Amino acid sequence: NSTAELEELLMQRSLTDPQLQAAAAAAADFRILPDATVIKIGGQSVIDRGRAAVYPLVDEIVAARKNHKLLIGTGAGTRARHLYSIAAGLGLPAGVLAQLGSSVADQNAAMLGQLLAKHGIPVVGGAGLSAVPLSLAEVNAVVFSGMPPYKLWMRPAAEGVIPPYRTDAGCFLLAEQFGCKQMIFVKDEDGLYTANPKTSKDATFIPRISVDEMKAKGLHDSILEFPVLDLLQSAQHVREVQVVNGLVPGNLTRALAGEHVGTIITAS
Amino acid sequence: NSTAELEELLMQRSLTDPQLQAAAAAAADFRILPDATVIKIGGQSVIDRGRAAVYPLVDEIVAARKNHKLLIGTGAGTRARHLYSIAAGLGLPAGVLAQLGSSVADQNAAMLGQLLAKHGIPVVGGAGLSAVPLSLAEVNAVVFSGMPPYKLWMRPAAEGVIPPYRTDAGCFLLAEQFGCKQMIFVKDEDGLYTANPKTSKDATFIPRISVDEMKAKGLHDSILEFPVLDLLQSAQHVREVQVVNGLVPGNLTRALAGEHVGTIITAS
Amino acid sequence: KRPIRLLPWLQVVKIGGRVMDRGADAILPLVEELRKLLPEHRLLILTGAGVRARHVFSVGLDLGLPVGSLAPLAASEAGQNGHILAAMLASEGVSYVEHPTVADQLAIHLSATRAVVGSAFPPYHHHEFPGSRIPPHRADTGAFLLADAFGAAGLTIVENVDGIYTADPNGPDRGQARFLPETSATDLAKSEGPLPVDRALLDVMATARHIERVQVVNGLVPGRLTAALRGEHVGTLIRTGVRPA
Amino acid sequence: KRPIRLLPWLQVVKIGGRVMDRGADAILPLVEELRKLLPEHRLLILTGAGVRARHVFSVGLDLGLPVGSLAPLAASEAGQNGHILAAMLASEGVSYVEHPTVADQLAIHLSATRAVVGSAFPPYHHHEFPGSRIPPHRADTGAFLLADAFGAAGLTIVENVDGIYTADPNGPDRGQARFLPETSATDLAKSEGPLPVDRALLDVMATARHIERVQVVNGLVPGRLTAALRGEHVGTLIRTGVRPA
Amino acid sequence: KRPIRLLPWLQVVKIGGRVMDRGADAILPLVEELRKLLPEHRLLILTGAGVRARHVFSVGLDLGLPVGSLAPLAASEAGQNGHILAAMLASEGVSYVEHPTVADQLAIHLSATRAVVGSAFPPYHHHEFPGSRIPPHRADTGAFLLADAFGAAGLTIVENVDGIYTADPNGPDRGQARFLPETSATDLAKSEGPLPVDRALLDVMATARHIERVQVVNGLVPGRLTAALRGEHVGTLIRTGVRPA
Amino acid sequence: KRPIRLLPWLQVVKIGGRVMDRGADAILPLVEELRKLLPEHRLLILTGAGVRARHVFSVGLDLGLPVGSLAPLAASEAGQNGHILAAMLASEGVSYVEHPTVADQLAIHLSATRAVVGSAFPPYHHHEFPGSRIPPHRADTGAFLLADAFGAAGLTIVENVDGIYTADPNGPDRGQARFLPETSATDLAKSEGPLPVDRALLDVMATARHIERVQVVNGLVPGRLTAALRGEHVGTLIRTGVRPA
Ligand SMILES: Nc1ncnc2c1ncn2[C@@H]1O[C@H](COP(=O)(O)OP(=O)(O)OP(=O)(O)O)[C@@H](O)[C@H]1O
Ligand SMILES: Nc1ncnc2c1ncn2[C@@H]1O[C@H](COP(=O)(O)OP(=O)(O)OP(=O)(O)O)[C@@H](O)[C@H]1O
Ligand SMILES: Nc1ncnc2c1ncn2[C@@H]1O[C@H](COP(=O)(O)OP(=O)(O)OP(=O)(O)O)[C@@H](O)[C@H]1O
Ligand SMILES: Nc1ncnc2c1ncn2[C@@H]1O[C@H](COP(=O)(O)OP(=O)(O)OP(=O)(O)O)[C@@H](O)[C@H]1O
Ligand SMILES: Nc1ncnc2c1ncn2[C@@H]1O[C@H](COP(=O)(O)OP(=O)(O)OP(=O)(O)O)[C@@H](O)[C@H]1O
Ligand SMILES: Nc1ncnc2c1ncn2[C@@H]1O[C@H](COP(=O)(O)OP(=O)(O)OP(=O)(O)O)[C@@H](O)[C@H]1O
Ligand code: MOO
Ligand code: MOO
Ligand code: MOO
Ligand code: MOO
Ligand SMILES: [Mg+2]
Ligand SMILES: [Mg+2]
Ligand SMILES: [Mg+2]
Ligand SMILES: [Mg+2]
Ligand SMILES: [Mo]
Ligand SMILES: [Mo]
Ligand SMILES: [Mo]
Ligand SMILES: [Mo]
Ligand SMILES: [Mo]
Ligand SMILES: [Mo]
Ligand SMILES: [Mo]
Ligand SMILES: [Mo]
Ligand SMILES: [Mo]
Ligand SMILES: [Mo]
Ligand SMILES: [Mo]
Ligand SMILES: [Mo]
Ligand SMILES: [Mo]
Ligand SMILES: [Mo]
Repeated sequence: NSTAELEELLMQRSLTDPQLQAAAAAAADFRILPDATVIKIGGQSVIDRGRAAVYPLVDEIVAARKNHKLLIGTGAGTRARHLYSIAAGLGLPAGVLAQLGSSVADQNAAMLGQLLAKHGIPVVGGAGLSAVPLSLAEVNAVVFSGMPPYKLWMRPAAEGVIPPYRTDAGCFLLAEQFGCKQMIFVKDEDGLYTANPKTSKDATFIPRISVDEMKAKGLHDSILEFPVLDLLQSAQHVREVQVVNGLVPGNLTRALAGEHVGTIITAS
Repeated sequence: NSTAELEELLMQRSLTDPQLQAAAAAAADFRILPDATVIKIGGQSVIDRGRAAVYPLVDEIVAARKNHKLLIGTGAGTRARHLYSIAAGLGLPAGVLAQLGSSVADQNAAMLGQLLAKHGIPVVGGAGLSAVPLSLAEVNAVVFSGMPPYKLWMRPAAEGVIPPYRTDAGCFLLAEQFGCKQMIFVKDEDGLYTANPKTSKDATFIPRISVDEMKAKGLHDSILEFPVLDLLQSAQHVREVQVVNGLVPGNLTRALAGEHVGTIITAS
Repeated sequence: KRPIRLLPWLQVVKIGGRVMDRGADAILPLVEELRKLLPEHRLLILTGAGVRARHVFSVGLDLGLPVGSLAPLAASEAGQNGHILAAMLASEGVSYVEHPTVADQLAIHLSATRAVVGSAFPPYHHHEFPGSRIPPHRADTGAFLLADAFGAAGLTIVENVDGIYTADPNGPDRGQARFLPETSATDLAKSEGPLPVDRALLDVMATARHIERVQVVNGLVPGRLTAALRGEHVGTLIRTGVRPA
Repeated sequence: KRPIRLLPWLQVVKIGGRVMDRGADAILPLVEELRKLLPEHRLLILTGAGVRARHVFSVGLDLGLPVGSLAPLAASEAGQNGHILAAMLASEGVSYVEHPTVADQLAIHLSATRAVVGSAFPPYHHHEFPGSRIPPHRADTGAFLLADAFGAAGLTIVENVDGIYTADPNGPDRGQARFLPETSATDLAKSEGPLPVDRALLDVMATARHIERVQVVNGLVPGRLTAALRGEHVGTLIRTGVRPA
Repeated sequence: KRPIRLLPWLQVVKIGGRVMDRGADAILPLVEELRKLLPEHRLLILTGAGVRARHVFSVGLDLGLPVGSLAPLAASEAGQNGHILAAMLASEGVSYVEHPTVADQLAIHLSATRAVVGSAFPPYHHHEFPGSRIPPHRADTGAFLLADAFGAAGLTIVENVDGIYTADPNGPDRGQARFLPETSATDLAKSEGPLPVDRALLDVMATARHIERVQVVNGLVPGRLTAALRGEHVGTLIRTGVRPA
Repeated sequence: KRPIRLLPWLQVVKIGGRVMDRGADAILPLVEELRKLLPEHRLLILTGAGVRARHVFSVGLDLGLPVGSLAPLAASEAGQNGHILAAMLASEGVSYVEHPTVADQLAIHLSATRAVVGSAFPPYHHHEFPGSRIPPHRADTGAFLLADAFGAAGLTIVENVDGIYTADPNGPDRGQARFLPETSATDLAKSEGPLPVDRALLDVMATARHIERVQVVNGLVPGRLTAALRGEHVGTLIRTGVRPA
């Protein structure tokens, strides 16, 4: 396997050719931002709850960026579900819903960003390339909207018009693309349970689990968007994610310090 | 020659009036970024060669920006020549070719920029005004695409449809506009020779030469785009350029330290 | 119930990047055929990438870049092909339009003129899926996602070969390559080996809501695109597995 | 002398965000009525924000954000309503257009197609006036500013109620709410209590240069918008205090 | 062989910034003449800069700024003149379009409406050539570069004088100024002294591929633009040195 | 004061019947040139009669018929040439229109499509003037009467020769035939000898109200019609003796 062998195949064969795909798999692997952590702040689980949830998290982010480079992505929340319901009732396709949902995640990024502006932290574009905000000790963090850019080209789910790739997937793929060292989903439960704890009285906490074990238990579409689990098994750089409760003070800080709070979901 | 004399002429005469032009020539001369160096990284001569050429240059840029402010422009290369050949065969004019070539220089800037992002160095717009990346010791460098913005308004050459002002000219005019102290073209030969050394066995190295001496020797269109030579003779700020071999480790670093590696081409 | 059709009168045509790679010898007869089609249909013409994306893949992989970096670098070449094609059609009122324009203002632009040209690559960008080092959501995939999202009347894929064979008709096993007049996406997806269409095209066909068939035709043979847009069988028909309401 | 009329043949229609909030039951009959109006007028359709702006106000105020932060957050919801409405009209050639397009290129877009859709919120953004914690320059205000600046033939405000009452006909004092067939902006501005239109609308009416009347009509009753655009009195008429040259 | 013509049916008209500087007295008759020309031609109208660029040059030079800083500052004034002119023509379907739109989507915009307005300055910006402290590539130059690149049917330059004289007919040597009914670019380029057109216009004429003549006419005399667009000789004809295929 | 111009934006083109007589070798390049002119002008194309009218004159005179009988018999052949030409342009939206349609509804037809074709013969019919046994008011005359009555922008006469000579360049004195680049109608009317245009054309030029020049060009040389419609001098210019208001 040499560069000449790969370049010949790249010229002479279709990109669909298994021989080309295999030669491509052998290429070197560059991590663009290997030292950053991607954090998702849930829209419904955090930002929609207002000051009592958001203000403590702002304080943690400000304290944490002294020792950690952070890419902070926003979820969407109840306003996106309202738009999805309106548009779905009209027969609009998933590609149109995806555009509508992005505007709500944008709103949340702007609200978070204004609480952090006096600390130097901006709302950005090309966060994974926004190299200048991340390289400063006075800054060391960016805020971005968590929706993927697929918009009208969103691939639909097998059933229904709800975009299957939303802000969990958007934040995860950014972490994966830039080769970040860590991916933390900040929600409103301690982590993954045997069942939805908002509905079940006796659900059991799961500290650590693989994607396959989650599927075997029917937890494929539980605390994370179910496509994120499949994305995680195909990932090159981010082979595990951590889910923590942002309503507990210090949870984010302790997750960044290597403490095993919440649930760790591994690719294998 | 007073401000009142210039302002009267500016109001009362056509901009074509020799008297107005002469009064304008007497105006004060501000250098916007007098302490920066513009570097062009060749597309065909460097970036198209891949890891063996690009990775050592990335390392040099990272080390060099501790003592030097750098504006790093990208060439285009073989993909631009392919597009030029397609478009020329269709009878498309030089203004259309210029737009096509810019996309290739943009590609190269993005690839370079991703290798430098973890060092804080961004790909930019209005690099010569991108004052905030250049003013930090942690950054001190920007990457930009080297094509001029003329696009459909590109002036054609006397013959043929190949845009005469490409990435050598784009990088040079940026250095000249911002009053930078130095302009370095990074290519794949040690410098200017009596003839193309890729084709000639006995070409002789030229350490230093003026534009007029180059024309007298038939080297008007040799290692630099020939319009750059005329641009250099009309320049106000950048009255000489240096051509170095980027395939030789440390050449860029040593050029930035004042060593007379490569060829220095002077306006006069 | 399925989603409504946004532009039911639209016809989407995807031009393979490798057709454009052949230069004037291929492009001039194609431009002439497109010109005579303009009064007959309402066309969204989408260009693929071709050989220049292969070169930027070679450089990018050599530099070690991930699939989300290579995806917009290949999309760039599809866009340049689109500017080239549109320029040849400018005198008939055709221009290249950007992705945001295609996604939000296609209706008004097709009210102003008979056809527009855009890039067939979808804007997955740095959010391309991982797994392969080669971006999976390419020009065929992006064209189908758009056509099916719009509920368009059809998508026709215009290639440098007659259609789909049992092997690459330009590759090592060319001798055993047999032409496939008709196929299903699910049959193709179960096969192994190369295809003239993205494998991801087969996946989005499985979740499609409107487009029932996509025909792959040889754009190097004048008249095949014209016939395909009238539903005549002149290449390979791909059944998507959407079947009627 | 007053300024000239830039688009004297234009008709501006503002769709209340709360009409859109009702979903298909309200939107489908409205889309059908708009479709039959397309050949009769040259329409700039502007959407308001509705209930989602109320939710983002609740979050924003809880976070303590100033009025210049809340203004673009509410405008976002008007824009989404505009994309929804335009999508339903795409097959008739209608698209959503951005504010810069409305302000600089409306003439060419209404030459290409019969109607366009835009956001009714004006781009006051972080430069919204202080005083109230609620952004004052909202959808009714933005629609009137545009209509009067263009010198349009009219502005019709399409609501979820029959017009203006003496009290909120959906509020606590609903029992004493009396319908107002006609009113003047100066009379309304002197009143206290809620209205179906921005209070800022009354202020910009006072400095208006062209539009003499604005009619508020119930978009939940099919045919009222059609009648209003022909000048038939089917809701509340607001006299602006512009009177003729 | 020369490059093809992209928009062979196009007519380009450049309006001198100093014509606009005269305000309504000049602009109103020009707008009326343009209105009657709309059904006769497919017009790209490009505005120059005029006196405001002279003022920003005075400030800029006093601040010491280089020619690449002064170039976009002067272009700004050409753009404002273009917005003013387009606004006067809005009721006929005319809008101002941006440089990217002119360069990539002119065909579709001239399919939607009969004329558009743009800035005549080319986007040389901070990459303007050095040498003079005054930006050389100005409105006449940008209009010709575009017209010739498009292969347009003509370029007509609309001035506040009858054409080219042997001296500035408004300057000190006005007494010896003789009218030049016809001239060649190469003859003008060898002359010294002021001209009503950029000297850079003469240079790009030398490398032109399609436009053979450019006529300079007095836009302050109603009917001269109309006659010039039909090829009638009513000002100064400049021969470019392109001669036929 | 002179009468107003009814269709000031109109361009009238008269195609000589003898050009059509040459069949495909002449008509196909002319049709292609007309096709590329369609987006540039608003064209009324009028066809002359040619050799078949000569044959019906031979039969008619042998039968002794008067000039008012021969006039509609020759007009018939101009109409057939018009149907032939229009059929070749049908795919571009061009049709033949009747004289009543040309006289009363030309405006609406040129609003629907870019060009129409009609018969150049005027409807003098059995009320043709006596004197000559050959109908005097033929195709050139009818085309000019219409063009000047409409106040059209121009009339271009498209011939099988380069223009007007001092003698028939295809006749006995061909050897002394000298090309006339420019002439006046009054000078021609005083001359004796044959011309490529009706003598009656010179008479109606004398009473014309709007058209100042008519150019006669060789339609067998591709590009001359295109150049003439832009006012380039490529054949014989006839000055009518209308001079400006
Ligand atoms: N087995 C489970 N364990 C834990 N939580 C679960 C489980 N099943 C369902 N959930 C629910 O998933 C929720 C978290 O998902 P949710 O989409 O609300 O978070 P989010 O990131 O705020 O979403 P968005 O950003 O899209 O608004 C929890 O509030 C919980 O009620
Ligand atoms: N007299 C000469 N001396 C040195 N090099 C010469 C001479 N004449 C021609 N050359 C060629 O010029 C080349 C450098 O120009 P080239 O345009 O390839 O560089 P580049 O900056 O990579 O271009 P781009 O960025 O447009 O791809 C050298 O590789 C060399 O072969
Ligand atoms: N089973 C197959 N049947 C037909 N062609 C095949 C098959 N397998 C491989 N190919 C090859 O695929 C080629 C088309 O290449 P490809 O699909 O990459 O180009 P393209 O579609 O023009 O490019 P783009 O995807 O950028 O638009 C054909 O020329 C053929 O050589
Ligand atoms: N005096 C009044 N007359 C009529 N309606 C009133 C009055 N006072 C309050 N209202 C209320 O105003 C409601 C309309 O609410 P609102 O005007 O906020 O919605 P909208 O105009 O659709 O929203 P947007 O301003 O975002 O477009 C009516 O349903 C009614 O309940
Ligand atoms: N030889 C000449 N012949 C004619 N006019 C001349 C000559 N020399 C100078 N001029 C002057 O040029 C003036 C036109 O000025 P200028 O060309 O700067 O304006 P403009 O073209 O309207 O501006 P812009 O270039 O911004 O569009 C005329 O009014 C005249 O005074
Ligand atoms: N002085 C002249 N200059 C040029 N051509 C002349 C002259 N005298 C006679 N002719 C002849 O007139 C011929 C054109 O014939 P004529 O004008 O009858 O045809 P036409 O205009 O095509 O027919 P129609 O009047 O039916 O449209 C030329 O071919 C030429 O031989
Ligand atoms: O937004 Mo546009 O400028 O419809 O074709
Ligand atoms: O600028 Mo546009 O692309 O008029 O509808
Ligand atoms: O891109 Mo458009 O063509 O007038 O919005
Ligand atoms: O009377 Mo008609 O049927 O205008 O083209
Ligand atoms: Mg293919
Ligand atoms: Mg309201
Ligand atoms: Mg001038
Ligand atoms: Mg004749
Ligand atoms: Mo940045
Ligand atoms: Mo930034
Ligand atoms: Mo920035
Ligand atoms: Mo910056
Ligand atoms: Mo930056
Ligand atoms: Mo654009
Ligand atoms: Mo755009
Ligand atoms: Mo846009
Ligand atoms: Mo825009
Ligand atoms: Mo724009
Ligand atoms: Mo634009
Ligand atoms: Mo745009
Ligand atoms: Mo008829
Ligand atoms: Mo008729």
